[PDB]
Amino acid sequence: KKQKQEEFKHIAVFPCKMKILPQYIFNSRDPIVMGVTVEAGQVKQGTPMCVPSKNFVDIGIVTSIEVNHKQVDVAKKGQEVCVKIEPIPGESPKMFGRHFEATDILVSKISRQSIDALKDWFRDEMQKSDWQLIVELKKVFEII
Amino acid sequence: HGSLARVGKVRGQTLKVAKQEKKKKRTGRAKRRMQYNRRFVNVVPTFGKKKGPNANS
Amino acid sequence: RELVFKEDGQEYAQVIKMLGNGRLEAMCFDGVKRLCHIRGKLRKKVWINTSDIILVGLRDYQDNKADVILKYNADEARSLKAYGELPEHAKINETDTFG
RNA sequence: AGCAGAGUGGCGCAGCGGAAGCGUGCUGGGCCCAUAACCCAGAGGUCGAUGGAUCGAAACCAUCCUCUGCUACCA
RNA sequence: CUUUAAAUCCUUUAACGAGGAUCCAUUGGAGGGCAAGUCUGGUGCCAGCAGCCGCGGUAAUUCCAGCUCCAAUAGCGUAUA
Repeated sequence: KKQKQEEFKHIAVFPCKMKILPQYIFNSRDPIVMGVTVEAGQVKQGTPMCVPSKNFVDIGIVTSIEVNHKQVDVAKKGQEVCVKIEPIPGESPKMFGRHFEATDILVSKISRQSIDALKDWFRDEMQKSDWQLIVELKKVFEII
Repeated sequence: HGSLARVGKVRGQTLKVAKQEKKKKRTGRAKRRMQYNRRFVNVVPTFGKKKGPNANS
Repeated sequence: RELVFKEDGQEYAQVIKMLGNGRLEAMCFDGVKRLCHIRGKLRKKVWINTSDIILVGLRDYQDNKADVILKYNADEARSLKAYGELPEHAKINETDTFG
């Protein structure tokens, strides 16, 4: 089970709804280091991250999550955390205030294979509220 | 209908018709005697085409 | 004319990409991509276009191959979407015959 | 926190004093048994905005707005 | 009774031992090759048949069942050398 977690952990994108704090901004691009509250779901390291309000633009993948200078891997609902975001190589890096602003609600860019892995193998680790977030993002991401 | 991949549907939805209580057919030597009589004894001189043994016109 | 519905093993699907050799893949309304097949009554009589609502049969021993039964036109697809047999978030994209 | 490039028909673009255009796309008709090619017509323009230099602005200037590329400056 | 090391098996022989002689003969096939229904119901290119040609599209001489018929017969069908 631990080995299968170790191969298939790169595909499984955890659901999340996570909300920008105004003026808690510490970096703008490469990396993006920025203090954000987690409104719903849970954040895991390596998550592909995106902005729905600007035609599903991608900002990159996260690298390190810090809760008051402590490297904490899992950021759960109700916790105000600092997230370090690295842009995806090969694409244009994104700036703050031009491609996305503080009023945007940033969500995790889930995929259909991630949904399949969460439904088939990660049935234990997801809540009913997390499954509702999965369905809500699936209607947002227009995935049938 | 149901589905296109329903297995054994025509065997399962056909009507069941029971068997009929028929006389015991004699088997062995006297069956050949009946065959010989019906073929080469009761023959009638006909014309044109001879109908088959199962010609149910 | 009539409005045929689903059954205990028959569902609905929408065509994603048109495929050669008399087959296609269609997006079922359960989150599973299924490779459908064109019915032998549909091989030349009527055509199937991209992003159309169709009735699909299933196998009870596997879910990798499927088979298309019939095709819905625009007005009856809108009427069945209004009834509720189809999800509201499913984009029918106004499939129709042009002129 | 700030700089550079661009803003003209749905899309890309020429473009400067005596001048709303080009390729593609859309609609109607013809040609053909039908489609493409071809032929005949039409629709779609605040030339990003304001103000000035001017007899004469889409153009010369100043400012603002929007998009795309850049200084690396944080848990 | 006989056989045989002793039995069993066969032969002989008492007594019982059949009428719808229920003491009940199966295996394949019926379009052609290849002997034998353009019979009756059900499905409608679905289910299936088919060594090869081919048969099924809501009147199937080929599918699934009933009756009749055909080939060999205590035997018949299938796969491989």
